[PDB]
Amino acid sequence: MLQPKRTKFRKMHKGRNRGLAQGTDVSFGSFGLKAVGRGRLTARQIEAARRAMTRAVKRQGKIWIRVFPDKPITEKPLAVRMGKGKGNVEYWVALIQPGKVLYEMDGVPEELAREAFKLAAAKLPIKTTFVTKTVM
Amino acid sequence: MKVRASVKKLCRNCKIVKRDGVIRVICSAEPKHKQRQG
Amino acid sequence: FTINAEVRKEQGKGASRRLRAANKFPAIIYGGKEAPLAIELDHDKVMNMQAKAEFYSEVLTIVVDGKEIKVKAQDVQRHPYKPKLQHIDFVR
Amino acid sequence: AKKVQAYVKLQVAAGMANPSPPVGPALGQQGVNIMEFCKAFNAKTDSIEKGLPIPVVITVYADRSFTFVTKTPPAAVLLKKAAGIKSGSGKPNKDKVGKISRAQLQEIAQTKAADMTGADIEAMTRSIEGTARSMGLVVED
Amino acid sequence: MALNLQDKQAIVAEVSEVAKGALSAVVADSRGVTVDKMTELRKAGREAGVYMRVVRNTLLRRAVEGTPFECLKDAFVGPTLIAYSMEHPGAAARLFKEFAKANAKFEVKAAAFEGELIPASQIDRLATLPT
RNA sequence: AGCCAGGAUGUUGGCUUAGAAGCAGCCAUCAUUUAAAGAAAGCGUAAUAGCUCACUGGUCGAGUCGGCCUGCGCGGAAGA
Ligand SMILES: [Mg+2]
Ligand SMILES: [Mg+2]
Ligand SMILES: [Mg+2]
Ligand SMILES: [Mg+2]
Ligand SMILES: [Mg+2]
Ligand SMILES: [Mg+2]
Ligand SMILES: [Mg+2]
Ligand SMILES: [Mg+2]
Ligand SMILES: [Mg+2]
Ligand SMILES: [Mg+2]
Ligand SMILES: [Mg+2]
Ligand SMILES: [Mg+2]
Ligand SMILES: [Mg+2]
Ligand SMILES: [Mg+2]
Ligand SMILES: [Mg+2]
Repeated sequence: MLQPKRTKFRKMHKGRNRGLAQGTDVSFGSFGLKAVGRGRLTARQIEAARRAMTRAVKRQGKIWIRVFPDKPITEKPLAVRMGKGKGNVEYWVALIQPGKVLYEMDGVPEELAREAFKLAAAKLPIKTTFVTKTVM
Repeated sequence: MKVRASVKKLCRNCKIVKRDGVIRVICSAEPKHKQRQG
Repeated sequence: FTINAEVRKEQGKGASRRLRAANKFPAIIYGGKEAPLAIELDHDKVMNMQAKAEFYSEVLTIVVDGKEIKVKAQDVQRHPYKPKLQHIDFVR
Repeated sequence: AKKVQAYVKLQVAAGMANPSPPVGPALGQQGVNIMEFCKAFNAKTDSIEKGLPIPVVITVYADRSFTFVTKTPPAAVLLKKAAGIKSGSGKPNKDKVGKISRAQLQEIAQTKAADMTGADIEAMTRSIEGTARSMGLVVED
Repeated sequence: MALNLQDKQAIVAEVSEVAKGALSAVVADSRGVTVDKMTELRKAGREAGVYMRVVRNTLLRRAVEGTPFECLKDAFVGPTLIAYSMEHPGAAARLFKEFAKANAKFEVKAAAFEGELIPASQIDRLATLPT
């Protein structure tokens, strides 16, 4: 389960996931799973979607994970009143704008790629699409 | 039959039909693949 | 590898979006001692053109006001998620 | 010549007379007896060689016994003593298992011409060579 | 199927064989076997080699497009399946009879062995050839 | 698109000798005869056999399988 190995601050503000993404072009691999929708991916979802890819394509191929959490989400326990401090950090999330490449893949066929990204895309909350690395 | 919300073409002989508004997936080989809705 | 393209008159955020929402998109031609030239052109052609690998290497001759200008596609702006072009920088 | 009545190509090493674990029920599936593939089976086998698998036609009739004409042993079983390595295949493209040249396989090709079907010798040569291609033996042409 | 060029190559290849040919013979396996394949075509190897293109494509306008240019009588042969077995070495070779002889030797049927064109004749079993 | 057709002899191929036999897994993924045939996409076998499809033939003979970009719809859709 992905998480930052040590941070400056334990608890972070909620903020606002706005604007377009920056990691838009397919840089490393040949193919990629681009996020069409807006949202936020947990540390579990990324692992679950990675496991669904890696197991589909077998030992062969190479996979990247362009997104990383580095945003702690707090949650207040059950049967607890409001106030009396900021809640405890439960899970870690990566904020995903539209256009953001999530996963990238290399060393596999185009036919067998799309099927591997469907299995991952099923695990994720955000609506996704397939993108190929175009030369410039 | 099944009444799942995401019916799909399982085998080769499976065939999609829209009867009375509802989408159904009728099959010749296996009656297991018979499924309604969605 | 030949495309007809109109000269731009309105240019900014209001014009560009109005243009983009009309089956076209803005581009620009520049290079050498001459001044740059802002160039409106059709989307559906240039979308089908970029599929070929020669597009981002070979010389294109863009037709403007009768005159055919020789250029190479230097830089390009993809639309974030939808498969469509926003803008092209044509170096001379 | 009659069509498909009950003929099947099936038996292990022709030296193994009366096979019960290897074949057994298959050759005694029809009205033909188990004893038939033992006395009559080794009549033609002892001429050529033992410890060698070889096929034969099993056109069964309503009389008792069956008419038959033997053919020829298959490609890779011949490519053991001929090839060298007892093991054939495993990981050819990932790891070349062995190798054979044209001169041997071309010479071995024409000896089966009674059974083999083609035009020229050079025609079936690249076939019966080819049978090596597919054992992790990239043909040394 | 591939483009008009690839289809034209196949017919224009067949037309050139009629220019350097003579006798031909029909064959229709309406219940063939591939054990038969290697008798009538095995024969062609026993003649010499690969060149003997049987080209079974007598479709009303496919091999009958090449007809107008070479031997117009073969247009009427079009109906029912036929193979234009074009020969090369030896004028009026023994390849004509072998289709009729193989028909008896386990081939079910053989187009009612109607024949093609040397004296512009019809269905005739002819042993009278140069040998 | 339909429609009587074809769609191989060795391949029981070596393999861990209990079998993998076009099709559990290995990889190779032959080349001939040639209109064509992958040493095979599926079904069926202890494994074979066998039946289909790839392809190729001949008949009727004209427009047709598929993917994005989207305009509106359809199901998903149960409470007192
Ligand atoms: Mg770390
Ligand atoms: Mg702010
Ligand atoms: Mg930023
Ligand atoms: Mg940057
Ligand atoms: Mg329901
Ligand atoms: Mg239910
Ligand atoms: Mg009803
Ligand atoms: Mg300004
Ligand atoms: Mg504005
Ligand atoms: Mg300059
Ligand atoms: Mg709508
Ligand atoms: Mg309702
Ligand atoms: Mg409800
Ligand atoms: Mg409900
Ligand atoms: Mg109800």
